[PDB]
Amino acid sequence: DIQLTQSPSSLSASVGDRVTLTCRASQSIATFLNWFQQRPGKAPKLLMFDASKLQTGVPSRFSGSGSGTHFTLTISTLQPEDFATYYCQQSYDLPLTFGPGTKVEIK
Amino acid sequence: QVQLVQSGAEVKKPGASVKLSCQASGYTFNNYGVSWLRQAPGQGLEWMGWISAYNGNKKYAPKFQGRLTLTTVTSTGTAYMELRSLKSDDTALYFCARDPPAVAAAMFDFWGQGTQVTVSS
Amino acid sequence: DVVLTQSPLSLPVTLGQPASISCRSSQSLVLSDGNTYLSWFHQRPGHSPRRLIYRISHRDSGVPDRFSGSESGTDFTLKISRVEAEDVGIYYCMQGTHWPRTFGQGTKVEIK
Amino acid sequence: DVVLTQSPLSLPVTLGQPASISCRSSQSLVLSDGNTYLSWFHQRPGHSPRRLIYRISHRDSGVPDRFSGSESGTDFTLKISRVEAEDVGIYYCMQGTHWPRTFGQGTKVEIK
Amino acid sequence: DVVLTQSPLSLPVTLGQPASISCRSSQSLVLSDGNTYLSWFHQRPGHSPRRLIYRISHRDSGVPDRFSGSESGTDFTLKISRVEAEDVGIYYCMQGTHWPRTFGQGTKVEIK
Amino acid sequence: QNITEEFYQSTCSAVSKGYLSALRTGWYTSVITIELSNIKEIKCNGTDAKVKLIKQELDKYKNAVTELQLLMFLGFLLGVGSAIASGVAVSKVLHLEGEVNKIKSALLSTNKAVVSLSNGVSVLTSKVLDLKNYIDKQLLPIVNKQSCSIPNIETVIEFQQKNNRLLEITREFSVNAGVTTPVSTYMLTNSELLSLINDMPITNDQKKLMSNNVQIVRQQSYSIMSIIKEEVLAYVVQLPLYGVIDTPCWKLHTSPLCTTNTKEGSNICLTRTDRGWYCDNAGSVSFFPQAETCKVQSNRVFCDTMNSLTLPSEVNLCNVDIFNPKYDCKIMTSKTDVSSSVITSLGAIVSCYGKTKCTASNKNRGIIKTFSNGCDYVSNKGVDTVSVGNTLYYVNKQEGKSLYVKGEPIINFYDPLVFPSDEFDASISQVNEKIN
Amino acid sequence: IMTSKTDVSSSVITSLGAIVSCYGKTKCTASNKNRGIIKTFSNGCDYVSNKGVDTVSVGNTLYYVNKQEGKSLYVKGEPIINFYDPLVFPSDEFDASISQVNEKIN
Amino acid sequence: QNITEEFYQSTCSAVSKGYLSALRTGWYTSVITIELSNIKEIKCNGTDAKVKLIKQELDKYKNAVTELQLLMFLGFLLGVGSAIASGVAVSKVLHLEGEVNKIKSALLSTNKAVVSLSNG
Amino acid sequence: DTVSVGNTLYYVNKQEGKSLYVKGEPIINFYDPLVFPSDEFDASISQVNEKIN
Amino acid sequence: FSVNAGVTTPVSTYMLTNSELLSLINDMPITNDQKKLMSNNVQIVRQQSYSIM
Amino acid sequence: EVQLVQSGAEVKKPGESLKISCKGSADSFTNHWIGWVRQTPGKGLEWMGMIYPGDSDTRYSPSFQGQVTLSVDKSVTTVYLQWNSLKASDTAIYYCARQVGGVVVAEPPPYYYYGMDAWGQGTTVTVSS
Repeated sequence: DIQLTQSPSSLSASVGDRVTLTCRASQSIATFLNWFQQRPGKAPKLLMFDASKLQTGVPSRFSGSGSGTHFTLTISTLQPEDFATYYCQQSYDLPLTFGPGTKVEIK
Repeated sequence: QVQLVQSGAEVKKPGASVKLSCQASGYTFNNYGVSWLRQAPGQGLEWMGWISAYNGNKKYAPKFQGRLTLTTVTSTGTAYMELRSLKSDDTALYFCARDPPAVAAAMFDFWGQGTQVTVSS
Repeated sequence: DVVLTQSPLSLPVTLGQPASISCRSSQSLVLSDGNTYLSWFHQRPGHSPRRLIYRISHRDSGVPDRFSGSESGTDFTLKISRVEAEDVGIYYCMQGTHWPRTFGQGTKVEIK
Repeated sequence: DVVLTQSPLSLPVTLGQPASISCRSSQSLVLSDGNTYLSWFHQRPGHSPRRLIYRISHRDSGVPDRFSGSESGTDFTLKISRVEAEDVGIYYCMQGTHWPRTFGQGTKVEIK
Repeated sequence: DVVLTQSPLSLPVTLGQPASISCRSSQSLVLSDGNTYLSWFHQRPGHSPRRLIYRISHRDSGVPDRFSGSESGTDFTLKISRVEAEDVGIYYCMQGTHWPRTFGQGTKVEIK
Repeated sequence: QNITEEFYQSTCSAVSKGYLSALRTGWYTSVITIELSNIKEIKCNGTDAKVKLIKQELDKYKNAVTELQLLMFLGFLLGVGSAIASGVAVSKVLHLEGEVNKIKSALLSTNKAVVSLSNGVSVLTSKVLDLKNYIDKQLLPIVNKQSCSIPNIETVIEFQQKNNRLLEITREFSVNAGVTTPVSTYMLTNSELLSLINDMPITNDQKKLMSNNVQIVRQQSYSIMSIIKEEVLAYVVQLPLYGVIDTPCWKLHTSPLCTTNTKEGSNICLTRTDRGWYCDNAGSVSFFPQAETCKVQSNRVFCDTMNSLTLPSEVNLCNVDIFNPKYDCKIMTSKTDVSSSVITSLGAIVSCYGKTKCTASNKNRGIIKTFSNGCDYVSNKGVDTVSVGNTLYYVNKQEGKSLYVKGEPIINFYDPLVFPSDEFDASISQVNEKIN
Repeated sequence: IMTSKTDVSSSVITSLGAIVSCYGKTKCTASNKNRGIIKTFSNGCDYVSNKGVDTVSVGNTLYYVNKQEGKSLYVKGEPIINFYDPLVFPSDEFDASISQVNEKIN
Repeated sequence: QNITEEFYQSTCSAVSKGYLSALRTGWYTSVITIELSNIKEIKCNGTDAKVKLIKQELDKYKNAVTELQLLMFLGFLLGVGSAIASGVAVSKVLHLEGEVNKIKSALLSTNKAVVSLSNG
Repeated sequence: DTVSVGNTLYYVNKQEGKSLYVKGEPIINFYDPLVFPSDEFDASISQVNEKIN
Repeated sequence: FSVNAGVTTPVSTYMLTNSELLSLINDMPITNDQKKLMSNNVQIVRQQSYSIM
Repeated sequence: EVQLVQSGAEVKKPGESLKISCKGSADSFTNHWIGWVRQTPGKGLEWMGMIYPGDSDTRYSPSFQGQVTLSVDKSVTTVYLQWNSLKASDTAIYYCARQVGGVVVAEPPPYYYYGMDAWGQGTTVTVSS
């Protein structure tokens, strides 16, 4: 139903860099957006809910901001284990849909 | 579709009076009131006063007490504002806007294009 | 009177990117019922200002998708999804609960 | 409907020792007042079953000292003080608050 | 009956210095409203005793500045700012909430 | 306050003058709004204490929503009107399609807005409690984020405080058939009543009178239940509009004037029936015979013209000329000689007949006066208590001046052989025609 | 019935209208808020509907007409008061009856 | 309790006898006192939950104080008396100057005291 | 336990005590229906008798 | 006091609890028989009493 | 902390039916919904459906409505996914995930789902000849 597009479609960064990753929803979802992380062969792990608030156990280096139809996730100190695929997830209406995915690669 | 039209510009010497008009159209004016605002070149907006066309209740800002008096005309849906003690701080653009009929939060939904009044010697 | 502080006062922005304008109150704007009243107004040069947001996270009639703003406690925000060439002007924040109804200073927004 | 699970389903017991039969509900059996309703029924072969416990830790009329059972929250118990040769049969637990009034599967009890 | 214990029972004091007399109850003296009632009485030899403090930290009429006492919970105090040569006698503490109205044992106060 | 009283012996009556009037001539209907949120399911299953409490509060809220959904002497001349006619009219108009949408859209940006309904009525609507606000963005996020396990009890306590008003309102609506009077503090607090009085499009004198006696104004007002649908509970408060302020008003008290003939069965007794309040409005003064309809509060008489009668100004002369040809005073007559007293504002009228013992006494000297036979009057300054037979009354100690205007009681002007003692509402001329 | 001679003008608000008895010099009107006074009640007992009018005013006392949805029939008739002679009318009854009042007249 | 009833057919009436009477012949006026404290300002500004609650309770107390400050067949033969005549008389006497001082000074050391007012 | 007149239902008070059915002739038979005044709210035996007279 | 114009009757439990009503009845300078009657029917006594602000 | 175990690898021929299971724990599993999602190689994750273990209520995606059914058993804390007719394009990795929130909603949208924090280890399902 709702189309969520993540930008950029692919990303390159160095270790320890501050990276900002945005995604835009085709309709206002009112800060009800989640951020999941997934590695090859591994189940997704919820990092952030409410698009800014940290889940217990997720490192405090992750931050989030945004509202309406624009959201962003900010990482301060990148780690090689941080480099994975990130999905933002709408929770405003059915069916819950994911974005195209972003592959963070060390270059 | 709400419309607020203001009168033409005017030039005055210090010590005179200013009477500005704001004609409304496109809605039932009697269910709302008007607040009058000022915009002088180089500064922001200042709430001068609010007067409701429903009950006649009015409230003026403390800085403007002793000079302001607002008068609603419901026969034609127009606001009028009189200010006295003109000084160099009167060269400004004056703005009309709608507001609730009672003491509550301000809506300020639609604004008129303003009437410019300039003072000099 | 409750004085509202805006941040920043000059907003140079590049086309297509988001923009942020914050408004910060001196005392609580919570009325008797519980509604917190901060409104946002957009004024283009040569014309009258137009209301943009009437209550927190409440878009106004005809206001396009690009505009939204929501914050609680003490701060309030104005978030532009994508700034266009039509968004030049000045933006003001406003409280309606306390007399006198104080405006902000106003931030100017032009395209870089 | 709330389904009640009994444990175990086969009860081989030695004469004179205690016995335990547990009943586990799928949803809360607490009525409006606060009473939690689980009853226990003993059926001897060839005859009709007879009520044994009507409310938790409430022994019934004529039920001897050997029988008792009390538990709160989610589980309920049936404790036989000393099993005798007359205690052969099958035992069922029952809830009375939710419609339909669901029984358990029933555990058989014989002497070893 | 609530028994009140005084401390100490003998009070030798030097002229000009402060003095302390404590009264300790066996049960709570809090009435229905909330007022805790302990009074202090000064008796000079050969004459009748005179009330000194009627409620906790409440000085009585004509009682000079030298007298005061305030404490909460379970203990109550009598503090003499400066003992003079006129303060010889015996002091008693009293509760008024419980029947019978029990007095203390009384502490004697002389100048050294 | 220079309050005054006059006692006339001619009718053994007493008029108290010097009051300030407040005459309810109109009704002001305001649409009070409580924005709710219809929770569809409370699917929590935890048996924790805090979970138990929060599910209890959510269950009371849901039951409150379900309950509010389920809800959807001269007195015989008073016309039976509908005190809740205006409120029920506005409620029926709100029951049309598209009215709730207008009420909601008008109050999206403000707290008070005048809405033009399909009937043609422009009503002031004001949101006094946004339960929808606290529930959607302040309560449900926490309860749902923590999966029904509240972390701190303060939120449950503040939920109690916020939902207490809705629960109390549901309670009165359930035990009162959707119509409650006077308006409780839960429906309209005193600050809100003052604010609503100030925002009425009326003169300033009515504003100040109602602002000084908000309590009597609340006692004289009604509350009518209206629609609850689409996350909004609107109810209409019907407030009194005293279109006339600061008029002269006087109260008339009457006592049984009976003769003291020696024979038991041969006496006659008379009593003016028009007791009560008279408040001056325009051409003819308002009359209230039912004292329950008038409220005296610090010399201010607040009364309701719907339970009143409209009469010419000459009713005031009913106190001055009893045989006047321009007004016919109303009385009742009987022959049962029971001694009794009426406690006026500045004294007490005592009608002592037969062998009943009557005395006036103050506590610091005992009996100071012994009432002889007849209708007499005792002041309020020197005496604290009065006693007739073995029944005890106390004299009102109001500060003011009382004038003992002497006169011959009129009972001696009738012949006991001709007195008709079967009248409940009579008149001087028709009684005279009966005598004739 | 009951009978009396005290002429006080008053109204009763029915379910689908309002009956207004206007006598003497008391001013009686029926008005809706969006047109002012629409009808002036003359002398006698009259009836006003509930659809077209919102408020009624007799003398200086104000009543509001019930706005219940439904149909009202103004079944015409001659008021029966003209069938009694005022010289013979007994005005001292609280609970009377037609035949016994007729026997009183007789 | 040996309660008795008699039915008479002559008037189709019934008398029930055998009761114990309690006939209100007097009024006893007692001055009940609630000692308050007029808080002049609640200047708390914290938005914490407990601060929110305590400011709410202090605000209700202050509004309560402000509200209490704002407040300042044979039946036709019964004489209309003032059931609150004694209470309103004592209240008017208390409204004089110096009466509140006596009420306060008499109850400084005890819970119950007889105060002699200016009325006597 | 219960009494029923027409189609309206009353319940008898179940108070414990003794009741005496003191017999008598109802007094209504002592008045002539041609002379009975039926317009009284508070009357008296002697004045009703004087009305009859 | 707000919804009742400063005069409430009967006296609610908030103005005078039952223990306080019993205590006030006992401390009246009257005979003992009146004390026992009112102490047995404190509830009816409260129903028959007034409270003035 | 809380863990969820799933069924093993599954291989089948087009046309037949197949059932997979996902088992969790006792304490928290009662108050969290259980949703199912599908992920195909080279594409994004596609949400299949959701069920509550307490009431066995069902909510399906538009693209998977009528194609596959869900079931639950609180007695053994099991959730099952059962196919009516397999197809070749269904070869993918399937995940069971518990989602907190959504326990109390009013006039949705919006919903109050906030997290899918614990996921099964993934079941690889292949439909091959």
